Amino acid sequence: KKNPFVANHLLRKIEKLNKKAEKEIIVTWSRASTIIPTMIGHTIAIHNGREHLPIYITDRMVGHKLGEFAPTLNFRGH
Amino acid sequence: SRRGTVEEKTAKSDPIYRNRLVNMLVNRILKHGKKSLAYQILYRAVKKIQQKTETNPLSVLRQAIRGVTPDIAVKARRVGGSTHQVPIEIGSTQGKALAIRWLLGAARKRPGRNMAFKLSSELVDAAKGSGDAVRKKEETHRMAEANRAFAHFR
Amino acid sequence: GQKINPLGFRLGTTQSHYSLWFSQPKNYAEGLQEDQKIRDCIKNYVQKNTKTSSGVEGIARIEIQKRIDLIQVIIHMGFPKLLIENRPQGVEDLKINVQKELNCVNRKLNIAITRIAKPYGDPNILAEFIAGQLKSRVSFRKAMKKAIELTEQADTKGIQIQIAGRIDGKEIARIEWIREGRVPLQTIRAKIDYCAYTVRTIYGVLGIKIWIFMGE
Amino acid sequence: ARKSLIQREKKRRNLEQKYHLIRRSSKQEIRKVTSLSDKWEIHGKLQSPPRNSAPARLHRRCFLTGRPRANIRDFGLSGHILREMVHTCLLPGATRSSW
Amino acid sequence: DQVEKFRKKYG
Amino acid sequence: DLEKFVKSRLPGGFAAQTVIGTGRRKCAIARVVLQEGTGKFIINYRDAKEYLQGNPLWLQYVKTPLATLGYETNYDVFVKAHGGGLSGQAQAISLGVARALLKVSASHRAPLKQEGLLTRDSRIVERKKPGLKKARKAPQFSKR
Amino acid sequence: GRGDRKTAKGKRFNHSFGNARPKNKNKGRGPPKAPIFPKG
Amino acid sequence: WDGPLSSVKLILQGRNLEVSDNVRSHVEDKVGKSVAKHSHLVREVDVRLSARGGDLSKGPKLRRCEVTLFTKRHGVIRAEEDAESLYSSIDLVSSIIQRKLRKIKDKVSDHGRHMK
Amino acid sequence: VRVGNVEIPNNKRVEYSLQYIHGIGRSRARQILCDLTLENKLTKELSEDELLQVRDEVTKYMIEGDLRRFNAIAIRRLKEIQCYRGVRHIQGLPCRGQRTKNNCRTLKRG
Amino acid sequence: IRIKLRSYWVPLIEDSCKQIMDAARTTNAKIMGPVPLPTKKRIYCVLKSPHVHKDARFHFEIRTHQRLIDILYPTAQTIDSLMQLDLPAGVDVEVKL
RNA sequence: CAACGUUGAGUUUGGAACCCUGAACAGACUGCCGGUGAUAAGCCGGAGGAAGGUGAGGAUGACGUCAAGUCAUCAUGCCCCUUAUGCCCUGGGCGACACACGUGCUACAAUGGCCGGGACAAAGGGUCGCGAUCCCGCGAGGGUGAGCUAACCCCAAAAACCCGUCCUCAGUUCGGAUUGCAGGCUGCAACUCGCCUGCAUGAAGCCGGAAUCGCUAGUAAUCGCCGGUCAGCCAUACGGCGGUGAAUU
Ligand SMILES: [Mg+2]
Ligand SMILES: [Mg+2]
Ligand SMILES: [Mg+2]
Ligand SMILES: [Mg+2]
Ligand SMILES: [Mg+2]
Ligand SMILES: [Mg+2]
Ligand SMILES: [Mg+2]
Ligand SMILES: [Mg+2]
Ligand SMILES: [Mg+2]
Ligand SMILES: [Mg+2]
Ligand SMILES: [Mg+2]
Ligand SMILES: [Mg+2]
Ligand SMILES: [Mg+2]
Ligand SMILES: [Mg+2]
Ligand SMILES: [Mg+2]
Ligand SMILES: [Mg+2]
Ligand SMILES: [Mg+2]
Ligand SMILES: [Mg+2]
Ligand SMILES: [Mg+2]
Ligand SMILES: [Mg+2]
Ligand SMILES: [Mg+2]
Ligand SMILES: [Mg+2]
Ligand SMILES: [Mg+2]
Ligand SMILES: [Mg+2]
Ligand SMILES: [Mg+2]
Ligand SMILES: [Mg+2]
Ligand SMILES: [Mg+2]
Ligand SMILES: [Mg+2]
Ligand SMILES: [Mg+2]
Repeated sequence: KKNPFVANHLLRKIEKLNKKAEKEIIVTWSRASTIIPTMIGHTIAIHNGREHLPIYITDRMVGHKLGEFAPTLNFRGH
Repeated sequence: SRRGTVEEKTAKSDPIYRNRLVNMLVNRILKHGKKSLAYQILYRAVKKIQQKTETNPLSVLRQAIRGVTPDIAVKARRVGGSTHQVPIEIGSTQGKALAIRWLLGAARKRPGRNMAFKLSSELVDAAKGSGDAVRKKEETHRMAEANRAFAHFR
Repeated sequence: GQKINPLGFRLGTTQSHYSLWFSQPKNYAEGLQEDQKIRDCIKNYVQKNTKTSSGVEGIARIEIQKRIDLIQVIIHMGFPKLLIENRPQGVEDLKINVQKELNCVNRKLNIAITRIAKPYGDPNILAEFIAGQLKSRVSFRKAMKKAIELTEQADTKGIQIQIAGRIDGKEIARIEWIREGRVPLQTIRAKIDYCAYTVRTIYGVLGIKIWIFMGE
Repeated sequence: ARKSLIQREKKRRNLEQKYHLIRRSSKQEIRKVTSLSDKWEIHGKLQSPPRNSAPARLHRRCFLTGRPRANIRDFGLSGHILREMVHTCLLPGATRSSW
Repeated sequence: DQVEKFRKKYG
Repeated sequence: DLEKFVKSRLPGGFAAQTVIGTGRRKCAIARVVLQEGTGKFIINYRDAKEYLQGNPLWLQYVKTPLATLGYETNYDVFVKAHGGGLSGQAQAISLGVARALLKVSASHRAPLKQEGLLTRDSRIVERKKPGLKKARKAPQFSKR
Repeated sequence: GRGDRKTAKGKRFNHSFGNARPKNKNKGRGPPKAPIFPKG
Repeated sequence: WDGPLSSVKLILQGRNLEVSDNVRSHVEDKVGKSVAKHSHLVREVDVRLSARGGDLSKGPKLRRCEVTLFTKRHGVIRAEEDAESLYSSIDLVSSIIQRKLRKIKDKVSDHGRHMK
Repeated sequence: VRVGNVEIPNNKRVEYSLQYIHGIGRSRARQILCDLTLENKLTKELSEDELLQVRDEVTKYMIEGDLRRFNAIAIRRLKEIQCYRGVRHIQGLPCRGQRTKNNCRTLKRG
Repeated sequence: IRIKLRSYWVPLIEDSCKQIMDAARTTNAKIMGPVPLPTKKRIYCVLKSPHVHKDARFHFEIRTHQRLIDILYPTAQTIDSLMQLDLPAGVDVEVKL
């Protein structure tokens, strides 16, 4: 009843890579945009602020955002 | 208070019974300035005390307070490097204060259901000389008299 | 302790305002902005055109009154021998620039210059004077005393002068001040003229505050 | 503050002027017109104009200094300069007020 | 099912 | 019903009538019309006990200016009020009544001054002062 | 309780007028607490 | 640091400086001596270190230590020291604390016959 | 009465008794009671006819077992997902964007 | 015709009112008086210092006073006598017709 | 103020007699009387008076102290960087988390909590704005859009309080943390990190050790309402406003 969200550039990239039927890594900064069904099985590398982190997309992911899967904070221990 | 002393404030009267006394009690029972509620509590207390006994509650006030009024207490003095409990005698206003207070405290600690009921119960017990508010005063007297030797102004 | 700018302390009592206009709260910001732009311009212009011809230019203050039609700038000034005598009289030469700045739509501008008769009974002027003498590396004692002299021979009831900074280029800063006559700062009924000025020397900045008391 | 900040602000004002009516237009377009898979594309129009074009991006700074905090709107001045000016009587109608 | 769950909301 | 008793008893609005008094205390203002006969307390088109809730206190403030006199069955009081709370409105009623009474007969003076019903209670709310929690209340404070 | 966003109080404190604390007399409150039948 | 002082809070704060292990230990020692003997009264020990001069700022190389004590009954024991080395500074603060402390113990804990 | 979903409302008003099922708060309570069944009394004073209706209605709303496994599979899923909230659940740190520097104590007691 | 004066300082506004009222009293038109409207008064508080101290505050207001002037019957001479008027630079006038 | 009738009212009458608004003016000065006091300043009392001894609050802060705070509001001596210590952008970060220290809010219940029905404020803000009415939603909200540049219209529901009905002692109809589900709004964008709603969840916690803080009257306590910042907000904060209203020297 209101649109979900995804970055334009991201959307059309996924369009092209879907049509040409190859699995290529996608470096993206959109830490907001939702994972819509038509991207599943792709590998997307999301910006953690320094590095891109490769994530494999799955059936489960859909309905969340991208940034849930790239932890921004480096913490192990006191 | 180092300089100024205190002027006297108009002693009011309770609306129904036109007493200085009852008015004193409703002011000390008061919390969060709801006078509206405090009057209700005090009057349903007069109603439970006229319920249980056929004696005039106006008088049961005089007995409840005459019962708990301490004529003496102690005070801690620093005398010659020695800390004494010196049994200072109490003024009348202070007596009535103390009284209503121990009454109210012993009334707030009761096991019962309402505040009206509690207050009534303790008014009944204090008028009979049968309760904590009285016991408290007798303790203050016990611990005054043991220390009777330290009042040099005797 | 801190005092209050004794100006701001009598406001709507013994002292007027300077900007005399009104505006609806929304426009108020814009209007404020506008005053600032012209006060800036008119300060600059005169500074450069008089200090080129080498004189002491008291610009004592600037009153601005906005009316729906015409906005009027009244310059209180101590010696307009440097603004009038020049061929393009300050009136026109400024009228043009100031009218460039504010706008010309629904607003046309008028400039009027007023001669403040006793220049040393005005703090602002006096302070600029001491500023000149100190910029000239005269010792501050002399400066202070000359100022006191000029003023008291210029008709004044009381004056308090304060100079703060690295005085005489000495490495540790300090505060020197002189009271003369009678300066009530706490009496609201007292007509008090204060002013604050800043000075740029080889050794850094120097503050001057001047208080002047004109009676009750 | 930094002159560069003030400049950032100015260029923002300019861009927002340029794209203003376009914003209102695409906005009423996405508000009023249904079809989710259409609203994809009109949201694709939305995301095109520069980020420095959104009203949300603007920030008021005191027009005299430019300090980013503490600006009361009526004057467009920061607290401090506002105080000074109230003492030199440049604010018409300002009075140290005690109620 | 999170794909169909997503398509029931939007479609 | 009571609106017609008030209206029919009083044609001239609240201003015209000979005997009127005005209470004000805190933010409450009350205008008071005094009349002769029976005794009825109508405040803002409702009853005394209806409005003031029958908090014995407030009622007693209202009736107190006539108990120094004993005119309880001799006068009829119609007042309008606004502002503040009912306690204050009551106090106000009290005062305006007293002023009305001094308007009818001046002989009342000495009782009313001995009771102290004639004075404007000046005590009002104090403003909140910067750095403080409310009025005189200072925030919880650590010596360290 | 003042920290309960499920109550008239709590809503009033949180400045959210919502199901419990309705804007007008025509906005639906929670399902009714009306029936009790004491007779005696 | 001490167990008999376990009831005491040792709070050690560099203001402009970085705190080492030798400063740690040294603080525990010198404050340890002062506090250990009067431990029944003592409550919280607040030590701040401030460095200045040399390469940091203008003026001599000053290192300045401030300590503060609190006792169960008496509040406010304040001591301020300026010196060359952190170590020196600390030694000084200890010298002062000791004195003020035993002045308090002296006052109240003497059964002083104070008649008046 | 017991049979309401293996649990025991005891000797109270019906609503506040119904609530003791994990799965019923205030809303479902007074809705079921004052809308569908229509009667309000004590618990043991419930006539058989009423009690039956009650059981049959409450049976169509989720309950302790089914809810518990419902939310548990929720949480589990999130944990499998390796998303943020999952990470937080697994670690035992608060997920609703509440600060960790000071007060977590409720969730940190675990 | 009704005129709403609004201005900051008082003397200015009632002298201005006085001009209007006398210049309309002269031209023989009836006036419903210079009716005072409630003074609208705005408060701002600010931090005294540039840094730190949160407690030193400064209170300043802006008071705005409103006068109302009801002229009953709009003669040609009345409208002109009041359209001519010289009202000081610190007052605002609104004309509702 | 009254009237006509209406819940939309009118601008529809009269009154200026109450109230209110805001401008001018008067009033309080130990001024009068008595008692005290060297006569003196004054101090205890009494009258009148709305107010009586700075009537009550506010702004007001001397010479100076702390080489107090601030070169990150602004200004500036000198020093230093100048294909970088300057500048543009998107992501991060200032929101981490074994802990410790300080300020607050809510609580631990019948002086109470829930529900239903009634009553009384103040002062504010509001044309890119506040938004009545009606309609859809359990609900945030959505659609509609009068009226208002504000003593006119709106935010707007004042809440404690009261009259009734339930619980009358429980870890409960106390208390509401935490978490899941499903939503709403702002805004290109709500995952890190917004706020709000509906259903569910129902932790601690039975008045708190040593110690310690605020307060002398419209004060404490207790109850809500507004504002500034502001697209939205972390506001329980800050600045204000009134409601109820103590004890003690
Ligand atoms: Mg003495
Ligand atoms: Mg000074
Ligand atoms: Mg700069
Ligand atoms: Mg912003
Ligand atoms: Mg006030
Ligand atoms: Mg208050
Ligand atoms: Mg504070
Ligand atoms: Mg507050
Ligand atoms: Mg509850
Ligand atoms: Mg909130
Ligand atoms: Mg809501
Ligand atoms: Mg509806
Ligand atoms: Mg009329
Ligand atoms: Mg007297
Ligand atoms: Mg005074
Ligand atoms: Mg220093
Ligand atoms: Mg520093
Ligand atoms: Mg610099
Ligand atoms: Mg850098
Ligand atoms: Mg960035
Ligand atoms: Mg921070
Ligand atoms: Mg973070
Ligand atoms: Mg808080
Ligand atoms: Mg606002
Ligand atoms: Mg709406
Ligand atoms: Mg427990
Ligand atoms: Mg209990
Ligand atoms: Mg204290
Ligand atoms: Mg806001």
